[PDB]
Order: sequence, then structure tokens, then C-alpha cells
Amino acid sequence: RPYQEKSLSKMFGNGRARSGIIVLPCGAGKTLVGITAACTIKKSVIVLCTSSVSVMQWRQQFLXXXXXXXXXXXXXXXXXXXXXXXXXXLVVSTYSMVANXXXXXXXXXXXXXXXXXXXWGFIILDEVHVVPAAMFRRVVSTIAAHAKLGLTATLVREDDKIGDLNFLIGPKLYEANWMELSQKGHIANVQCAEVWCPMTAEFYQEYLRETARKRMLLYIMNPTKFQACQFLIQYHERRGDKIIVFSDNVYALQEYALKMGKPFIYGSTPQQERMNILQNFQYNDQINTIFLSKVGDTSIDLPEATCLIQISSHYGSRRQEAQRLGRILRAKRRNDEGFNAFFYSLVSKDTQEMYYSTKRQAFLVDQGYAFKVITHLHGMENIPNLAYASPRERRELLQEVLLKNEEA
Amino acid sequence: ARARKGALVQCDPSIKALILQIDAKMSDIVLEELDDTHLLVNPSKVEFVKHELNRLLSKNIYNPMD
Repeated sequence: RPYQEKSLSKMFGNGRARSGIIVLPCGAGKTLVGITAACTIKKSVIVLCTSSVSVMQWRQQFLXXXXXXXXXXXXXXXXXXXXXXXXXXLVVSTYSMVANXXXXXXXXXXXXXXXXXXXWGFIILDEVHVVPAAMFRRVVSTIAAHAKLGLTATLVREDDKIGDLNFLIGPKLYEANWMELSQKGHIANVQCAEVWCPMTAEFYQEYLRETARKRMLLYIMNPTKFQACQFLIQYHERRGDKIIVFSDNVYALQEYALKMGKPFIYGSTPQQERMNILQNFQYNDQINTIFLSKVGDTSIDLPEATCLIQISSHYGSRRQEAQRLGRILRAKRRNDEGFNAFFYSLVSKDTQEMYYSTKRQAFLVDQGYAFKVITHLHGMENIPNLAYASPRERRELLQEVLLKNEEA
Repeated sequence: ARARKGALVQCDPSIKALILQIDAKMSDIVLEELDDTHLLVNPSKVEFVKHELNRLLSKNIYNPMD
């Protein structure tokens, strides 16, 4: 990829004594730049990942390069540890083992074995936007290499600590424009839309009487939102497009997955039932509408489903929803002629969530993505399968939310 | 046979629930409740209705965009 050589053009200039951040998309080969930089400097490189599936993705790039199972490219884990070598080591570590606190499982001594024998030379950090934290400063203070590098896809955070990375790791060097890279390889053309569903009069007066996190239980469970969700579900099946429904709330995810008759992936779900839906989503065509919480988006992003629906949205994390929504669009690449990646947001009128959802769409204009407004699509008035459309079901939904507010 | 002099204010039912909140606080606002889209407001407070209704939407929407 030419933008990787543009990212590598700064490394070939001065050669020695440099440290910066390179912004590359998730669908782009961001792991390929760390391989060529490891073949240029040739030193003990420690990879700073966060998940075990992030360790296995970097080990496949070592097989594509040169050796991994030898006594050089180690693999730092809390279950087992491997051996490294001098000036030729490619080890991947974990944040919950190198930093830690006191919980050691006979692997903390192995984690400090490469940070005390001068086995460094290159620092590669995965996702630099999470380094604005607290335990990340303990990782940088225990290492002292010659050159550093940070790889990420997004850095928009309102925690007011993203500007601290210019002296900790280094300033940003190459920021590639995502609309320009969408013309290189079509990484799903984004259509940001927000369905302006109306608010019923019974749920509006009960919305103002509730505050805190209990008031979101009346916004998501709005009766016209189920008329807006079931209309967009049946609309995408007529076009032959799979749907991935996002929700920040675990209980609100189950309420939209049980009434629509779809499987769900939520918090503390067993992995035998979690992987069974993925075999019914990637192979079976009957499951084109999945319901995922916050576990099925930060672990594995699906390159299918060109229609995304956001229902439950949390305040504050509107930049965290933008990091989640961006990884789905970067995973969707195959360079199609159309490739219309529709994004919808069922925002009810005069609720406190739609005014924070405008902060989420404002981040997408900064990425170059186009945002449009859709009040109502002319077709939801002809769907008799819309639940909570009749005034009897709206009062039955009102009593279930009023029973929900008494429990919370 | 009886014609009382008020002020007909036609609006949506979501705004209508906000007009009744003004009568629940400062009072002497809504004289009669007609239907789901119409109310009977006192004629001496119609300009006070339009000024107070813009304040509550400015606090509900906010959005500094900065």
C-alpha cells in the first residue's frame, strides 16, 4: 500500500533517533509497517497489544516475514512464556500482565525478564488513544529504547489527555485522510443518517419525570421506535443486506432481540452460544439481523452487513461509539461498485440522547464522512407487522416501562 | 349560549404537555384544556407563553457544538 510507504518515508529520512504516531485504518495493513520497520532497525521489538487475538494476528505477520517459532520471536503471555534473542526479537505482550499490580501467576517475572536485560530497541503500541489513561504511564516509564512508534486508527477523545502523547511517545507524523483512502480501496462508502422517529405523549411526560441512567429506559423503549426498528429490519431484507444492530445498554439489547426473534450477544454470555450465532451469521442466510452489545464489537468486527442500525446510545462515549462504528466500516472492504454502507440512528424527538447523538455525528464530519437527515421513509405507514403501533400496545408498553422504572 | 374570551393556542401534544407545566408552576396560564392539540390560554399571558417556551427548549436541546 502506498500510504504505508508514505508512513515509511519518514523512517528512511533521518534513520536514527525518531519517535512518532502513525494513523492508519484498521482495514489497512497497519501490521505490515511494523514488519518493515523491524527489518530496517533489526532490534528486539516488543509489541504492546491488549487481547490474545491481537497476539495471534501479529504472529501471522511474523510467519509472512521471517521466522516466529524459533528462539527469537517470543510470545509474552500469562499462561506461557517464550524465549527471545539479542537484537532480533519480536515479542508480543499484554497490558494486564506487564503493568498489573500484585496479581502474579508465575509470569510477571518473565514479563520483567525482557525489560531488565536491555532487550529493547523499538516500541510499538497498539491503539494509542487508550494510552490516555493511568496504567499506560507505568508501561512507558519502565522501558527505554532507541526509537518508538504508535499505531492507531482513531484518537478523538474528550478526556483531554490525547495531547499528552506528543512528549510521552511522540507527536503525530502522518494522518491519512479516510475519504481519500476510500478512493484507493473502497472501504464501504458511509451514509450517516438519523431516523427522526416521533415520541408518544405517554412516554414524553414520563421521560421528563425520570433522570440519571433510569431515563434512558423510556427513550429506547419508545413505541414508535419499535415501529422504526421493525420497518428498517424488513427493509434491509428486501435488498438482501445483513443488519448489525448496536446498543450500548445490555437490557435494551435483549428487549429488541427477543421481540424481533433474533439471537443476541450480550454481557456474560457463554462462548459456546456466542460462536454458534457467528456460524449462523457467516454461513446461514436466515440470520441477517444480529444484536450485539459491547463485547461483539471490540473483539471481532464483521466485514459483511452493509446496513448498520444504532438504537441504544450512551452520553459521553459518543467518541467511543465513533471508534466502534469506524472499525466496522474499515472491516467492510472488497471494493464494490455501490458499497453503500447505510448507518441509521433511531433518535426520538425532544430526548436527551438525540442532542448527544449530534456530537457523535459531528465527529464523522471531522473524518470526512457525509451526514444526512431522514425524518421518515415513505413506507413505514404500509407495514402491518410494526409492534406497538396500536394504542392498546402503546399502553401495554407504557405499563412495562413503568414497571421497569419501579425496579431500577 | 356562552362565549368566554380566551386565546386558542394550536400546537403538538408534546408542546401541549409543556404548556401545562407552565400552568403547574407559575399558574393562571391554561384556562381550559380543549383537545390533544388545542388549549385555552389566558390572553394576558400569551406573550409570556412564547417567552417561557423558548427557554425550556433552549435548556432541553442546549448543544453548544464546541
